[PDB]
Amino acid sequence: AYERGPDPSVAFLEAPTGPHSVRTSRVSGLVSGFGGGTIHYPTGTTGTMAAIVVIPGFVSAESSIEWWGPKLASHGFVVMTIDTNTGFDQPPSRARQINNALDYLVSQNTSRTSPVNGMIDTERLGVIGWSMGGGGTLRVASEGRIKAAIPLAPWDTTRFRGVQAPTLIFACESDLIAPVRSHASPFYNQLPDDIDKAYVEINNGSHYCANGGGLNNDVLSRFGVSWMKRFLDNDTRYSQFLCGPNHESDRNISEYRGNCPY
Repeated sequence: AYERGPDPSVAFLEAPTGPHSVRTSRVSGLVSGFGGGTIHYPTGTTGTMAAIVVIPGFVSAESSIEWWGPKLASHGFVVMTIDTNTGFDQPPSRARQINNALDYLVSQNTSRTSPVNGMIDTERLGVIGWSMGGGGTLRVASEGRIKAAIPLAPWDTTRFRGVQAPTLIFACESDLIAPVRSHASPFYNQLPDDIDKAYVEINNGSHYCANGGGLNNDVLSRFGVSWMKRFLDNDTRYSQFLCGPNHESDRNISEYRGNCPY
């Protein structure tokens, strides 16, 4: 119903972009409820598609996570990468600003002046976030609106036993800022049993290993594009990249956990 784009392959996922070229539109920093950002959207499509908000971490700008914007937009999503109100905002604040950003992006589907008018299926929303933004992602994933969540090297102080959207945590093995033993790994173990979930730990990864645009793009592409396809688009052509391969046998994946099949 919601399937878009070519039948996938590993090479297709791992290429620098998906099938579509990407246009961008600015959201002013004066927007209420968050710090502005960029809406990324594909050319050469018809009909509606899922929407995604991407949020950075402490003392970090939108550019820290921008890779995810064209990467996913080029695969048939409308993706808004954002700034927070201040660099110092903590995870509870970031969760609130994800919600405000989602509300804003949904409002664009019907705004007269918006380049993505009529292009968003507002029932189909995902969130991606790095570090504290990843804590914020896990918080919003506990609320029952969003349909997919990808925390990237998450940092938070709470626990996540109420997450209720399918959740893929990217962990960075060598992370000194949000060490996996205190953040990503506990967060995954806290996730309840009634969701589809996955833990992908990138081998020798710094805190920045899952932001995108580094040497780990093959794993981030295969897992992250497939996650949003599978869970936002209900697109089971992508199941094969998530459930089936022995993920740890990939030299760039140091640990994998999950509850396949989905």
